[PDB]
Amino acid sequence: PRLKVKLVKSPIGYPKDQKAALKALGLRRLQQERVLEDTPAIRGNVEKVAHLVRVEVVE
Amino acid sequence: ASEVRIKLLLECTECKRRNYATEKNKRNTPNKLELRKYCPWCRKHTVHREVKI
Amino acid sequence: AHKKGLGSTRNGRDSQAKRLGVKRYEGQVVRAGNILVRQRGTRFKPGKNVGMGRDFTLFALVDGVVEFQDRGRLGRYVHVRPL
Amino acid sequence: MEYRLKAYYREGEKPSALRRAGKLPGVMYNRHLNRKVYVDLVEFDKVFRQASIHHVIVLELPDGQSLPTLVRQVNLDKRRRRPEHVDFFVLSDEPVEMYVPLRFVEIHRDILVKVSPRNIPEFIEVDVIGDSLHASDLKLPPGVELAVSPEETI
Amino acid sequence: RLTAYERRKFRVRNRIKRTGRLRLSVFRSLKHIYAQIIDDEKGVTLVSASSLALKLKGNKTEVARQVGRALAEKALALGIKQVAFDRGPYKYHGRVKALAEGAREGGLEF
Amino acid sequence: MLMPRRMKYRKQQRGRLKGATKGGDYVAFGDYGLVALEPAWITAQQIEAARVAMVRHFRRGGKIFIRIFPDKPYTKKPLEVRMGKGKGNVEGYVAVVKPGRVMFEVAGVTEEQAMEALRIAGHKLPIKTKIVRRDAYDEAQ
RNA sequence: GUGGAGCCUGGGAGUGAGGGCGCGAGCGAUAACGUCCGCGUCCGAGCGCGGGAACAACCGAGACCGCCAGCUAAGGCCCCC
RNA sequence: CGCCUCCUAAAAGGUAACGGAGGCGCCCAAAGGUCCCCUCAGGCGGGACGGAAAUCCGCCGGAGAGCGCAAGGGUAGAAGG
RNA sequence: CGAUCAACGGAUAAAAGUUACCCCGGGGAUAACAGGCUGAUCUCCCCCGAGCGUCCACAGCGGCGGGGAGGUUUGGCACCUCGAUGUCGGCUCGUCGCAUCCUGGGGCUGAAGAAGGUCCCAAGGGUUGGGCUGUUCGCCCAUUAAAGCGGCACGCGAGCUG
RNA sequence: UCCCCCGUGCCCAUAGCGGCGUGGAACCACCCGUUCCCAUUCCGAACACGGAAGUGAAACGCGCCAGCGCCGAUGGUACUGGGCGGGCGACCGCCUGGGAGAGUAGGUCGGUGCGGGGGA
Ligand SMILES: [Mg+2]
Ligand SMILES: [Mg+2]
Ligand SMILES: [Mg+2]
Ligand SMILES: [Mg+2]
Ligand SMILES: [Mg+2]
Ligand SMILES: [Mg+2]
Ligand SMILES: [Mg+2]
Ligand SMILES: [Mg+2]
Ligand SMILES: [Mg+2]
Ligand SMILES: [Mg+2]
Ligand SMILES: [Mg+2]
Ligand SMILES: [Mg+2]
Ligand SMILES: [Mg+2]
Ligand SMILES: [Mg+2]
Ligand SMILES: [Mg+2]
Ligand SMILES: [Mg+2]
Ligand SMILES: [Mg+2]
Ligand SMILES: [Mg+2]
Ligand SMILES: [Mg+2]
Ligand SMILES: [Mg+2]
Ligand SMILES: [Mg+2]
Ligand SMILES: [Mg+2]
Ligand SMILES: [Mg+2]
Ligand SMILES: [Mg+2]
Ligand SMILES: [Mg+2]
Ligand SMILES: [Mg+2]
Ligand SMILES: [Mg+2]
Ligand SMILES: [Mg+2]
Ligand SMILES: [Mg+2]
Ligand SMILES: [Mg+2]
Ligand SMILES: [Mg+2]
Ligand SMILES: [Mg+2]
Ligand SMILES: [Mg+2]
Ligand SMILES: [Mg+2]
Ligand SMILES: [Mg+2]
Ligand SMILES: [Mg+2]
Ligand SMILES: [Mg+2]
Ligand SMILES: [Mg+2]
Ligand SMILES: [Mg+2]
Ligand SMILES: [Mg+2]
Ligand SMILES: [Mg+2]
Ligand SMILES: [Mg+2]
Ligand SMILES: [Mg+2]
Ligand SMILES: [Mg+2]
Ligand SMILES: [Mg+2]
Ligand SMILES: [Mg+2]
Ligand SMILES: [Mg+2]
Ligand SMILES: [Mg+2]
Ligand SMILES: [Mg+2]
Ligand SMILES: [Mg+2]
Ligand SMILES: [Mg+2]
Ligand SMILES: [Mg+2]
Ligand SMILES: [Mg+2]
Ligand SMILES: [Mg+2]
Ligand SMILES: [Mg+2]
Ligand SMILES: [Mg+2]
Ligand SMILES: [Mg+2]
Ligand SMILES: [Mg+2]
Ligand SMILES: [Mg+2]
Ligand SMILES: [Mg+2]
Ligand SMILES: [Mg+2]
Ligand SMILES: [Mg+2]
Ligand SMILES: [Mg+2]
Ligand SMILES: [Mg+2]
Ligand SMILES: [Mg+2]
Ligand SMILES: [Mg+2]
Ligand SMILES: [Mg+2]
Ligand SMILES: [Mg+2]
Ligand SMILES: [Mg+2]
Ligand SMILES: [Mg+2]
Ligand SMILES: [Mg+2]
Ligand SMILES: [Mg+2]
Ligand SMILES: [Mg+2]
Ligand SMILES: [Mg+2]
Ligand SMILES: [Mg+2]
Ligand SMILES: [Mg+2]
Ligand SMILES: [Mg+2]
Ligand SMILES: [Mg+2]
Ligand SMILES: [Mg+2]
Ligand SMILES: [Mg+2]
Ligand SMILES: [Mg+2]
Ligand SMILES: [Mg+2]
Ligand SMILES: [Mg+2]
Ligand SMILES: [Mg+2]
Ligand SMILES: [Mg+2]
Ligand SMILES: [Mg+2]
Ligand SMILES: [Mg+2]
Ligand SMILES: [Mg+2]
Ligand SMILES: [Mg+2]
Ligand SMILES: [Mg+2]
Ligand SMILES: [Mg+2]
Ligand SMILES: [Mg+2]
Ligand SMILES: [Mg+2]
Ligand SMILES: [Mg+2]
Ligand SMILES: [Mg+2]
Ligand SMILES: [Mg+2]
Ligand SMILES: [Mg+2]
Ligand SMILES: [Mg+2]
Ligand SMILES: [Mg+2]
Ligand SMILES: [Mg+2]
Ligand SMILES: [Mg+2]
Ligand SMILES: [Mg+2]
Ligand SMILES: [Mg+2]
Ligand SMILES: [Mg+2]
Ligand SMILES: [Mg+2]
Ligand SMILES: [Mg+2]
Ligand SMILES: [Mg+2]
Ligand SMILES: [Mg+2]
Ligand SMILES: [Mg+2]
Ligand SMILES: [Mg+2]
Ligand SMILES: [Mg+2]
Ligand SMILES: [Mg+2]
Ligand SMILES: [Mg+2]
Ligand SMILES: [Mg+2]
Ligand SMILES: [Mg+2]
Ligand SMILES: [Mg+2]
Ligand SMILES: [Mg+2]
Ligand SMILES: [Mg+2]
Ligand SMILES: [Mg+2]
Ligand SMILES: [Mg+2]
Ligand SMILES: [Mg+2]
Ligand SMILES: [Mg+2]
Ligand SMILES: [Mg+2]
Ligand SMILES: [Mg+2]
Ligand SMILES: [Mg+2]
Ligand SMILES: [Mg+2]
Ligand SMILES: [Mg+2]
Ligand SMILES: [Mg+2]
Ligand SMILES: [Mg+2]
Ligand SMILES: [Mg+2]
Ligand SMILES: [Mg+2]
Ligand SMILES: [Mg+2]
Ligand SMILES: [Mg+2]
Ligand SMILES: [Mg+2]
Ligand SMILES: [Mg+2]
Ligand SMILES: [Mg+2]
Ligand SMILES: [Mg+2]
Ligand SMILES: [Mg+2]
Ligand SMILES: [Mg+2]
Ligand SMILES: [Mg+2]
Ligand SMILES: [Mg+2]
Ligand SMILES: [Mg+2]
Ligand SMILES: [Mg+2]
Ligand SMILES: [Mg+2]
Ligand SMILES: [Mg+2]
Ligand SMILES: [Mg+2]
Ligand SMILES: [Mg+2]
Ligand SMILES: [Mg+2]
Ligand SMILES: [Mg+2]
Ligand SMILES: [Mg+2]
Ligand SMILES: [Mg+2]
Ligand SMILES: [Mg+2]
Ligand SMILES: [Mg+2]
Ligand SMILES: [Mg+2]
Ligand SMILES: [Mg+2]
Ligand SMILES: [Mg+2]
Ligand SMILES: [Mg+2]
Ligand SMILES: [Mg+2]
Ligand SMILES: [Mg+2]
Ligand SMILES: [Mg+2]
Ligand SMILES: [Mg+2]
Ligand SMILES: [Mg+2]
Ligand SMILES: [Mg+2]
Ligand SMILES: [Mg+2]
Ligand SMILES: [Mg+2]
Ligand SMILES: [Mg+2]
Ligand SMILES: [Mg+2]
Ligand SMILES: [Mg+2]
Ligand SMILES: [Mg+2]
Ligand SMILES: [Mg+2]
Ligand SMILES: [Mg+2]
Ligand SMILES: [Mg+2]
Ligand SMILES: [Mg+2]
Ligand SMILES: [Mg+2]
Ligand SMILES: [Mg+2]
Ligand SMILES: [Mg+2]
Ligand SMILES: [Mg+2]
Ligand SMILES: [Mg+2]
Ligand SMILES: [Mg+2]
Ligand SMILES: [Mg+2]
Ligand SMILES: [Mg+2]
Ligand SMILES: [Mg+2]
Ligand SMILES: [Mg+2]
Ligand SMILES: [Mg+2]
Ligand SMILES: [Zn+2]
Repeated sequence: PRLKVKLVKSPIGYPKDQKAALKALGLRRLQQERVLEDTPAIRGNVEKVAHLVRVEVVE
Repeated sequence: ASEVRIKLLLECTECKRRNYATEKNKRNTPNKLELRKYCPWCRKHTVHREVKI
Repeated sequence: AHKKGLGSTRNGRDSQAKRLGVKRYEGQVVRAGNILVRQRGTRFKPGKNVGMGRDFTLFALVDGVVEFQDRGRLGRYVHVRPL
Repeated sequence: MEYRLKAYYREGEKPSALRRAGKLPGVMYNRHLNRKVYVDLVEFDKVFRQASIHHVIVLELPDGQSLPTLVRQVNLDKRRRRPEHVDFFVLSDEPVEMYVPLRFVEIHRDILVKVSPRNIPEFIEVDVIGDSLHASDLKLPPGVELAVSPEETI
Repeated sequence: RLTAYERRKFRVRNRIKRTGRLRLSVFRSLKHIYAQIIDDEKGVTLVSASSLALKLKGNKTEVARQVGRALAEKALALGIKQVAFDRGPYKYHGRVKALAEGAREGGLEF
Repeated sequence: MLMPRRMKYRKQQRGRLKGATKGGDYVAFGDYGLVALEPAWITAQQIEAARVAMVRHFRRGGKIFIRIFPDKPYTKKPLEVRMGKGKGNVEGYVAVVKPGRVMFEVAGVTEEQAMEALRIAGHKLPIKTKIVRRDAYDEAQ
């Protein structure tokens, strides 16, 4: 499957490692949506910013 | 070092070059030091005597 | 405006930090001469292909891979495994 | 003795959830078994306040078993002064170490004793600045072992 | 609580093991003497020799020298050449010393 | 009043007051006890005030147990000085007391007498307190 | 993991008075818009924008330009509004 | 006011204040190299002078002794004698 | 090999003071006034009831301890002001707070009356003239219903004094 | 292969301390001696050599016993990375992931590698 990830809450005011996680996922703007592979590596970064993000399992 | 604990040179008894610096306590060991030591000039071990530094 | 007299401290001193500790961890590739451990006393003991300097410093004798080993009352050992 | 108390089984139900709904989380165990249980707090409180760790409590399990237990451990919540957890020790034929109350005919309310479960007493009589006795000299009603050191001061 | 006997045995052996050579260990009883060459890395014995196995009797020292020769004979045959002599709790003297002499005589290197 | 007979170190850093008491949370000796509801540094003079209150209520009767000891040095700079120039002088001793701690216990006195005594004692303390009675819960610990 | 990532060589700098807040300690008085460090953050340089009556650093959010279009965030929905 | 040790220091390293505590500015010709051998303090019991404590004997005693000097680390399977 | 170059990365081989006779360049990066933050100390109010009060804890008192309020004291801190915020007291001129000195209204009293003590309500008005000291304050004299205590940049020097 | 003994390792007290019991053909120890090698700050105690009458008393090996020591869950709790709230504060609470220490049940009077000697 794949993880569809949506930035819904600004990284401003949050630790830099959390900002870097967004960048690893390729999330640059609010409300932006990205579909990534459900690998353990990608999953770790999604879960790091779980408080900033909305995730839906797709296909 | 101190007044009692002095610095000193070791002179090769054969060719007379000083080859080593070291120290001793001249109250504990008032005799001039004599030690076998490799002498770089003579290229062999030689008795070395204490000499004033 | 009254400025009442103050005393002082006899304590201000402390010494430079010595950066002690393990410098190479298990599974790390090291070259002969590499320092593995900086320590005070034999907190860690030398094992296979590991030497100890005058100040208890552990280092590698051969090119190899570092391995640690806990041996209870015998103590803790750092080895180097040839590659 | 003796007292009876309803008990139930649990698995993955959260301890905080159980306690919030008036239930006391617990475990019952011995050499042969170990089970995650819970009892009703207000009911347990009624029994334990008389049973304590001195007298037998029979757990009527939902599966019909009526198991003989001693309370071995009660973890309190230091802040609120309320029990958080109970340890029910399942009795069987083998001898058990336990505390048995003392009646003076006092540094020790009770005494530690290795007694067979069949033979569990409910009393031990002690005949009565700063004179005192040392457990060694005690009554000892048959099937009972001093589980301390006779040096111990009562 | 350790005995001076054990401490001595631990002390000379520990020093020996560090060199990493095969360990020619020697046991000396009131009647007999035993020798086994040991790989401490594998914890395995490669070759052995003893007065008891060779059924020798006589002067204990002369017997020691012989079991030494015996050990070396089997030793070189297996390709073994170098070794570290482990006197353990024993002084380097007499029976133990004679055995070492026999092993050297036989062609062992140490 | 109470203080350490001798010490390894004269001054201690202030530190923290997080959490419930480590222990001392159950009745150990007497029949009735006073338990703390809030964290504080309880002073030696506070402890002695509470004790002597209890002592007077009993007309020297009964037994009083004090289950906290002031071993923490309390330091204060002299009046009207400036910051710096080293740590202030030790001026007293306190006992760190966290919620749930049994500070005092009494025994050998009537329930009415213990309750009132422990109430008067509570009034000498800079924290909210509770009066408790020995329980099976206590004796089980 | 392709990012105004990273590494190497060299040209140009500026900076070397910080500050508020959260958490962890020391000093202080379990004082200070107090002081000294640590991890983080924001203001600094975002005194641009919404909310908080007003208000650098609290909450929301990173302003390329235009629109008399739409959805939301904190916060709000009795009138001022 | 330089240097050493411990803590502060937030379980890698590093980390401040006129924060909490100490020490160094020497020493050793054996207190250095190597080989061989040896094992402590303390406790009870026993023993002329002889004591709390001199030296002698026995039992127990894994390290609480010792390692020139502060502190820490290390250490009798010795670095101690 | 000669450094307490110990201010220990060590300005010269070689060095102490005073300035109210002072000067310039700077700083509110840093003190003194005032404000601010804080409230240790200060002023005031409470909680507890050991004791006092011949008897009687609470008329009047309140051991040891506990909790607060205020921001008039001394301070802590160094945040606007050092291209200037004139710094004590007095005089004049007010104005406000109330934790009330007097006058008005009360409860309790260990209130017979009269006169007092204590607490509650009350800020409308009032709250003297002198001797000493720069003094604020204080003590004193003679009175008085009383001779209140604090804020206003320790109110007020583009209003005076000095 | 299985049992015993002798060496020698490994795990590092579940192996230890104590209380019992057991073993001498073999092996090992003590033992018999101190001429010889070697040895004692004195001592053949130790180290060492030459032995083989005796005993398993000591030591060692092997069994038993849970008094001590040592090990030690499950359950629950403390604390906490990350995400959120509350309190004037001292401090408190919720979510998700991690999760002790103490104590309770209980367990242990060792396990195993290589070589040698003996026995079935
Ligand atoms: Mg945000
Ligand atoms: Mg934000
Ligand atoms: Mg946020
Ligand atoms: Mg966050
Ligand atoms: Mg990170
Ligand atoms: Mg955006
Ligand atoms: Mg978008
Ligand atoms: Mg992470
Ligand atoms: Mg030299
Ligand atoms: Mg010398
Ligand atoms: Mg030489
Ligand atoms: Mg030359
Ligand atoms: Mg000389
Ligand atoms: Mg001032
Ligand atoms: Mg002033
Ligand atoms: Mg000083
Ligand atoms: Mg340093
Ligand atoms: Mg340090
Ligand atoms: Mg390390
Ligand atoms: Mg070396
Ligand atoms: Mg491994
Ligand atoms: Mg362990
Ligand atoms: Mg290895
Ligand atoms: Mg029923
Ligand atoms: Mg209770
Ligand atoms: Mg209850
Ligand atoms: Mg028990
Ligand atoms: Mg022969
Ligand atoms: Mg022989
Ligand atoms: Mg050997
Ligand atoms: Mg502090
Ligand atoms: Mg205090
Ligand atoms: Mg303090
Ligand atoms: Mg200070
Ligand atoms: Mg202080
Ligand atoms: Mg406490
Ligand atoms: Mg109170
Ligand atoms: Mg009650
Ligand atoms: Mg690129
Ligand atoms: Mg960039
Ligand atoms: Mg860049
Ligand atoms: Mg340029
Ligand atoms: Mg600059
Ligand atoms: Mg600078
Ligand atoms: Mg700076
Ligand atoms: Mg910064
Ligand atoms: Mg800073
Ligand atoms: Mg700074
Ligand atoms: Mg802050
Ligand atoms: Mg917070
Ligand atoms: Mg600190
Ligand atoms: Mg600041
Ligand atoms: Mg602050
Ligand atoms: Mg602070
Ligand atoms: Mg910051
Ligand atoms: Mg700037
Ligand atoms: Mg911003
Ligand atoms: Mg920014
Ligand atoms: Mg702004
Ligand atoms: Mg503005
Ligand atoms: Mg700005
Ligand atoms: Mg705004
Ligand atoms: Mg606004
Ligand atoms: Mg604002
Ligand atoms: Mg802004
Ligand atoms: Mg601000
Ligand atoms: Mg928020
Ligand atoms: Mg952004
Ligand atoms: Mg932009
Ligand atoms: Mg944009
Ligand atoms: Mg809409
Ligand atoms: Mg909304
Ligand atoms: Mg309006
Ligand atoms: Mg409006
Ligand atoms: Mg409207
Ligand atoms: Mg660290
Ligand atoms: Mg480093
Ligand atoms: Mg000094
Ligand atoms: Mg030395
Ligand atoms: Mg020597
Ligand atoms: Mg004696
Ligand atoms: Mg004599
Ligand atoms: Mg020691
Ligand atoms: Mg000293
Ligand atoms: Mg000097
Ligand atoms: Mg300098
Ligand atoms: Mg100079
Ligand atoms: Mg310097
Ligand atoms: Mg330096
Ligand atoms: Mg010069
Ligand atoms: Mg000169
Ligand atoms: Mg000069
Ligand atoms: Mg001059
Ligand atoms: Mg002048
Ligand atoms: Mg003049
Ligand atoms: Mg002039
Ligand atoms: Mg003049
Ligand atoms: Mg001039
Ligand atoms: Mg001039
Ligand atoms: Mg001038
Ligand atoms: Mg000027
Ligand atoms: Mg100027
Ligand atoms: Mg300033
Ligand atoms: Mg400056
Ligand atoms: Mg100033
Ligand atoms: Mg002035
Ligand atoms: Mg000022
Ligand atoms: Mg100023
Ligand atoms: Mg002013
Ligand atoms: Mg000021
Ligand atoms: Mg101003
Ligand atoms: Mg205040
Ligand atoms: Mg206040
Ligand atoms: Mg105050
Ligand atoms: Mg009040
Ligand atoms: Mg009365
Ligand atoms: Mg009376
Ligand atoms: Mg008073
Ligand atoms: Mg107070
Ligand atoms: Mg207050
Ligand atoms: Mg107060
Ligand atoms: Mg003010
Ligand atoms: Mg002030
Ligand atoms: Mg500052
Ligand atoms: Mg100015
Ligand atoms: Mg101007
Ligand atoms: Mg101007
Ligand atoms: Mg001007
Ligand atoms: Mg002007
Ligand atoms: Mg001025
Ligand atoms: Mg006025
Ligand atoms: Mg009023
Ligand atoms: Mg009136
Ligand atoms: Mg009136
Ligand atoms: Mg009258
Ligand atoms: Mg009247
Ligand atoms: Mg009245
Ligand atoms: Mg009025
Ligand atoms: Mg007025
Ligand atoms: Mg006149
Ligand atoms: Mg006048
Ligand atoms: Mg006057
Ligand atoms: Mg004034
Ligand atoms: Mg005056
Ligand atoms: Mg009147
Ligand atoms: Mg007047
Ligand atoms: Mg003022
Ligand atoms: Mg004025
Ligand atoms: Mg004025
Ligand atoms: Mg003027
Ligand atoms: Mg004026
Ligand atoms: Mg003017
Ligand atoms: Mg003006
Ligand atoms: Mg004048
Ligand atoms: Mg004039
Ligand atoms: Mg064996
Ligand atoms: Mg092995
Ligand atoms: Mg036996
Ligand atoms: Mg037997
Ligand atoms: Mg035996
Ligand atoms: Mg035999
Ligand atoms: Mg026989
Ligand atoms: Mg002879
Ligand atoms: Mg035996
Ligand atoms: Mg056991
Ligand atoms: Mg026993
Ligand atoms: Mg445990
Ligand atoms: Mg658990
Ligand atoms: Mg958590
Ligand atoms: Mg958190
Ligand atoms: Mg959690
Ligand atoms: Mg969890
Ligand atoms: Mg878990
Ligand atoms: Mg555990
Ligand atoms: Mg406990
Ligand atoms: Mg349990
Ligand atoms: Mg068993
Ligand atoms: Mg065992
Ligand atoms: Mg074994
Ligand atoms: Mg067995
Ligand atoms: Mg074995
Ligand atoms: Mg075998
Ligand atoms: Mg066989
Ligand atoms: Mg066979
Ligand atoms: Zn020469």
